[PDB]
Amino acid sequence: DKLKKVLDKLRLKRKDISEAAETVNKVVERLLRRMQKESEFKGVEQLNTGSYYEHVKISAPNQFNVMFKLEVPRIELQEYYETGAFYLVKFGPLSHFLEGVLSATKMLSKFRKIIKEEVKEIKDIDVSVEKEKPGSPAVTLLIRNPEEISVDIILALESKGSWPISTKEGLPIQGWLGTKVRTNLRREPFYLVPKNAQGETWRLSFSHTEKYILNNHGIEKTCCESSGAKCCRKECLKLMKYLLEQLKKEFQELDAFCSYHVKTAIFHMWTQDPQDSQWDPRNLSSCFDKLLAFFLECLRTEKLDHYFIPKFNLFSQELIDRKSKEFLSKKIEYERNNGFPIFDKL
Amino acid sequence: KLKKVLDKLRLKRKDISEAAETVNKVVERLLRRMQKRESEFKGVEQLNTGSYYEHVKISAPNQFNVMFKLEVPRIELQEYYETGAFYLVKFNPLSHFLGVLSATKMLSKFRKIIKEEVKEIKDIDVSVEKEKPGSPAVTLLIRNPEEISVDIILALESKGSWPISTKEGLPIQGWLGTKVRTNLRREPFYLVPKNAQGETWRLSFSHTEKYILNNHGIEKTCCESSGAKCCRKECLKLMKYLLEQLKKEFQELDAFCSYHVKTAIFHMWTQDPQDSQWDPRNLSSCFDKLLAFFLECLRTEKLDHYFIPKFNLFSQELIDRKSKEFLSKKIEYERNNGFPIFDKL
DNA sequence: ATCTGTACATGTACAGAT
DNA sequence: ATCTGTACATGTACAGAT
DNA sequence: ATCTGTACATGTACAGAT
DNA sequence: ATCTGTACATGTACAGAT
Ligand SMILES: Nc1nc2c(ncn2[C@@H]2O[C@H](COP(=O)(O)OP(=O)(O)OP(=O)(O)O)[C@@H](O)[C@H]2O)c(=O)[nH]1
Ligand SMILES: Nc1nc2c(ncn2[C@@H]2O[C@H](COP(=O)(O)OP(=O)(O)OP(=O)(O)O)[C@@H](O)[C@H]2O)c(=O)[nH]1
Ligand SMILES: Nc1ncnc2c1ncn2[C@@H]1O[C@H](COP(=O)(O)OP(=O)(O)OP(=O)(O)O)[C@@H](O)[C@H]1O
Ligand SMILES: Nc1ncnc2c1ncn2[C@@H]1O[C@H](COP(=O)(O)OP(=O)(O)OP(=O)(O)O)[C@@H](O)[C@H]1O
Ligand SMILES: [Mg+2]
Ligand SMILES: [Mg+2]
Ligand SMILES: [Zn+2]
Ligand SMILES: [Zn+2]
Repeated sequence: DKLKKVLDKLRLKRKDISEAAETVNKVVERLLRRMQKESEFKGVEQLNTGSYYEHVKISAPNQFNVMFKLEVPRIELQEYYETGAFYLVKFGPLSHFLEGVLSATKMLSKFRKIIKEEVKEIKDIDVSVEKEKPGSPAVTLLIRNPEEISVDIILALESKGSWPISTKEGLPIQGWLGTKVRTNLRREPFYLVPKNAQGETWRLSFSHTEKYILNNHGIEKTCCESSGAKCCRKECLKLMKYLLEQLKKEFQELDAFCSYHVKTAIFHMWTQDPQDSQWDPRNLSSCFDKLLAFFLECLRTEKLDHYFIPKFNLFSQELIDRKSKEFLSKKIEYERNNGFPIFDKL
Repeated sequence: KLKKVLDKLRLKRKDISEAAETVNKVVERLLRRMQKRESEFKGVEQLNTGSYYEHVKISAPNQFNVMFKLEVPRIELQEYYETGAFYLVKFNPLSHFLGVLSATKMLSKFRKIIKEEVKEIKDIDVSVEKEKPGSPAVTLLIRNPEEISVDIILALESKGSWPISTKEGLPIQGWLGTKVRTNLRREPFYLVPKNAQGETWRLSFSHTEKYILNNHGIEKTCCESSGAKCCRKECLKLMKYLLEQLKKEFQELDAFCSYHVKTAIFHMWTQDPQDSQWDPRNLSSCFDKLLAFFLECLRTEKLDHYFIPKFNLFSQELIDRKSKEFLSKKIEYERNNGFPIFDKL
């Protein structure tokens, strides 16, 4: 098949993984030890997340996601204007970051300042800190090795209480992964990251939960195991990610779109079509096509609910204007009806 | 038919409540005594096991199994005459039970304590059953409701890798899968004071069997509220009842026990891993195929421990050929005559 | 002398390489 | 089909701290 | 160290619907 | 006769308090 050849292209090479991982691990481990010392972030723990650790990173091992998570007991959340995803956090450490509440930007700034200092003390490899992109929770490292490698170091508050009310009807896996899995997942802590949209607001993260789902994605426990049957769930994810990555390289009109949109859409599809047999590798083309059809409906109807926070619409008018969505619809529709020309590109 | 039989075997909510309330009082009191004193068993934790906690108890809530498990670091095990299941253990509180940790010595003190604490119970009708030699159990007989047996089982907990005799056991890769198997084998393993000799312990996987019983499907949703019911547990019940009824009648079958049936059905669940191979609509076929399987075990004199493949529960050394031929005839009869014994009281 | 946070020891799933 | 590198979970040894 | 509070899975009991 | 919906009961994992 055509799509199998595309995935062959997208497949990471073990040589590149080794070289990327070795450098990334040195930098991260060093940053993590620095957080442990008079440091307000003493106690932070490393949590590897995103595509590389989910085995859905494509083309190159050039972007890695890490959470430096800090357990903060006895906190109270206030939901910020019924957004579902944004909260203010309240209660001689943390002293410097109180603002009458726990300021995201103040904590992020110190976190960042420390990172930057520790980065200057690295003569072992070519690494700098990318200029801060306002509103973003990330502190991003740019490494030169062989190639360019981005590492987004994400500060995260860990709460071990029950998940916020806004998530009660989220994570609708009962028909797919089931009730025991859902209950167990919801006993895991939840995370808040310093993303604004205000300077004191945090955003929920479920990167840990998304990771478990990606690596435990079948209705059968043996899905993709050595004594089970391979599905094409991850492969569809990759193909869709690549379509967006290629389109986004070309078209500035698509700046508002990101990979989390496609991750969220495919979670919905995996819920809608829970049976492993609905993701047979022999049906890769049909499965990818049905994913595209689903995504086009999301754009057309201007609706893509957060998998974990049903009332939060990632495709609302407030986040992405209609024109951007019409633009992306035409572009997907085109690729779909012309043999995916863009998959040959570069 | 078989549905009517299961209706009969179904425990009543009323009886469960009353049984559980009394059992929990006694157990909790015994458990506090193992601590609050200082003992030698300070640190023991409660682990509920067996049929009641697996939801495969039949007829009445009249037998409960509990492990008082004790974490013991620096265990070295020596396999006792290549049995697979029996070990001597080597090594601080437990000093008085040693050159080797003696099962019977530890069991005796454990038992003595229990007996003393039982004498101090005036609110409940409860005594300690006469010791059955070789047995790891300390058994309580409770009366106030009806008769209720509680087997309190001493268990050593080791956090190391499982003994090599188990390496090829737990063959769930095609059923529950590799991630499940790996995780299960990261759990501790247990030794209980069952002799064979007075210093020997036996491996227990009651914790693992419990997880399997409550996580028994190839689909994650098997028997969940947004999944489909299978008849796996129902077959277990019917088979347990056939043996329980037969054992009531025939002294020839003293050597057989419910663990044999549990072990056999684990093998069947491995052989037939698909949930659709255990559709409730096929209860009769499923029960029948279980019987066929069990008869083959008797005929071939072979029923390997699910966790310890080289340990044959149906060896000549453990159960005489004649006992196995006797049980075969009796099962074969019930099977070909509409299970008359299921209508018995 | 004893205690412990850090690092290592062991084992295997997943996926890429042969 | 088999072999191998990375990541990740759990257990435990031990130099440095008390 | 132990105890309680929360949340939900696994049961059963029974009436109304199919 | 069976199935579904609600209520009523126990068990159990884990967090926060003591
Ligand atoms: N692991 C993890 N990384 C996150 C999370 N949120 C954000 N990030 C990282 O931070 C990057 C930027 O976050 P965005 O949500 O894109 O924030 P932004 O750049 O201000 O806004 P947009 O790009 O317009 O969405 C992401 O691409 C991730 O690398 C999270 O919950 N978990
Ligand atoms: N939870 C648990 N209970 C056990 C275990 N081994 C034995 N028991 C309990 O102890 C009782 C007796 O165990 P058996 O192995 O039958 O002991 P026995 O009477 O010496 O031997 P048999 O002649 O085979 O009956 C069981 O019915 C259980 O209640 C074990 O590994 N775990
Ligand atoms: N808008 C968002 N809301 C919530 N979580 C998000 C959001 N954006 C990203 N994340 C989380 O952060 C993780 C890392 O983000 P990132 O943008 O690197 O995507 P990714 O899934 O790693 O894919 P890739 O890096 O290959 O594009 C995501 O997997 C997701 O768990
Ligand atoms: N011979 C044995 N070898 C290993 N484990 C055993 C053995 N006999 C019993 N067990 C374990 O002890 C548990 C309790 O045993 P018991 O005889 O009470 O059976 P059960 O499974 O509780 O069923 P029931 O009590 O309804 O007959 C079993 O479930 C099993 O885990
Ligand atoms: Mg990423
Ligand atoms: Mg029992
Ligand atoms: Zn799969
Ligand atoms: Zn089932």
